Amino acid sequence: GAMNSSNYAELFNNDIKLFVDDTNVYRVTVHKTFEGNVATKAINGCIFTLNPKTGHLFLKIIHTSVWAGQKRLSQLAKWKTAEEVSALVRSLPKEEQPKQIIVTRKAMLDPLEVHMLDFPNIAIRPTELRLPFSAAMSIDKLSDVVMKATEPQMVLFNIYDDWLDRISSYTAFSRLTLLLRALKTNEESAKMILLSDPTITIKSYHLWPSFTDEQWITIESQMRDLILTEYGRKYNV
Amino acid sequence: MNTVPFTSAPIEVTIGIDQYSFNVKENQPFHGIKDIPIGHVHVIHFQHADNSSMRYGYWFDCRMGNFYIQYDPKDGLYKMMEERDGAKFENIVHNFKERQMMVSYPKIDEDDTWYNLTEFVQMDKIRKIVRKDENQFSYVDSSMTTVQENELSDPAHSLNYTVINFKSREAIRPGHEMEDFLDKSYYLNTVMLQGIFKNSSNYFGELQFAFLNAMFFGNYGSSLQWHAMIELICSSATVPKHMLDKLDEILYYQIKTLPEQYSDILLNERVWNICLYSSFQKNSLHNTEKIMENKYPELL
Ligand SMILES: CCOC(=O)N1CCC[C@H](C(=O)NOC)C1
Repeated sequence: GAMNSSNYAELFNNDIKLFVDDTNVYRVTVHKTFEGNVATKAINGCIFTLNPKTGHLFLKIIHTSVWAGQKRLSQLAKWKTAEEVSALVRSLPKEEQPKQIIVTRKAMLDPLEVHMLDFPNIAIRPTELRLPFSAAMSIDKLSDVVMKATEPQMVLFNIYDDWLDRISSYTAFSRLTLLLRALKTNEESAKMILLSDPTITIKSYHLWPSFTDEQWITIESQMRDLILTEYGRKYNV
Repeated sequence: MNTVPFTSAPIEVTIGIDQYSFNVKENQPFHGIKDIPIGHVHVIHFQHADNSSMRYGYWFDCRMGNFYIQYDPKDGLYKMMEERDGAKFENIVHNFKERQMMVSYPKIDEDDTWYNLTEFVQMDKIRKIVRKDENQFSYVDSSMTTVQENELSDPAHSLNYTVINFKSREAIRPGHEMEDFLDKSYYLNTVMLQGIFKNSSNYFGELQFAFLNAMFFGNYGSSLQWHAMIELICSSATVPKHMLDKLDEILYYQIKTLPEQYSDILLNERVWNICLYSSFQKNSLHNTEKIMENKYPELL
């Protein structure tokens, strides 16, 4: 059934699973027309498909051409997401295919279920967790590859960089979700924290800076403070 | 006009004949039902006074044989049987009639209700849904499960309705996933109408039979089937005009006949609200929407 706080350690067991987040598939800017009406302009989007155990991220870039001449784009986007995830699964060797796919938004359940009818043994699950994967486009290298794409494209990343050499998956996911929650609550402050110290760099083959274990503890503390800071600014506390 | 004689009535029971119901007391001179209209299927059904558990009954067509009812004290129910000796049967019936120990089928001449509920129902199709080929009549009760219910357990006692499942490979063409899920016309017109039922008459017959089993026996899987067959039509953007008009008439008479006090259990809020107010056919069921709004406005 649904994934929640109670069954959270299941994310890090040895059954292959993927989270699918569709928030950033259909992205628009709303603007005024010459006549004073409102219109939208689509920009490139992405499906965020993540193995929480290994950090492997399958970033399917959604180019604005896929929406040309289509109607009801917010509904289409869910089915296009499901089409692309099903295509990804079919492209993987059998022993790499997931046993479960967890969708971060319940509106993806029926589209994914229908696209996966050929895979009756792959469980499609919702989650009660409020995960911050919408903030993936706040990671500069992911935003850059999405915006620069001129055609549909799949790009593969490890969203944990090399962290699993030193920490467990559970801890790596906790770090990722804290980073993304912070970037979602106050992007400017979060990026300031991550780069305030010019001596710490991001390796060419990495997404995040090369913090030592001790520096990650400081960074993680600064991110929590930020989240609590924003929480007080928001609610006046 | 045909007759279903009863050998006797040893236990107190409410007897149904089509949409009529009446009580019989423990051991009264009740010997059966006469003046049954020829040309329709019929259902004779039972609810014991001492144990309302298990409504049960028999679908039959008097054109196919001479049928009677006889209580079986071992199995504890009123059983339908066929009498193969015609002269024996005519003599039994004529004697019970002469002694006026039969209730007369209460049909009002103006009243087309039963025709309207059974327009497309045919004994031969009932006997394929209810499999017991040694008898010309078909037993149904409150507890019998459907083939689909069993998939999700005795197959000889199942209701073999046509399986409808909107999230199935039968319903969804590879490559038309969104199209076929949001507009079920392919599944209705090619898979079900052309493929399985052959024509809309057979589809409506199964729909009507499913409703009647839901209503007369409280058969839950029958209610599921009735609603699935409605939903498949309403969720199709392309339906022949003659089917939509007939569907409106069918549902109108089903809603009209439904006991007001059973609406809570026999009517699925989601399906009806979807069909009348959100679906492709939200404007194609004028009579049904009007009677639903005036009779069950709570549900909506
Ligand atoms: C449908 C009409 O029958 C009834 O309403 N009944 C209840 C009262 C007694 C009647 C009866 O058994 N009469 O003939 C033997 C049956």
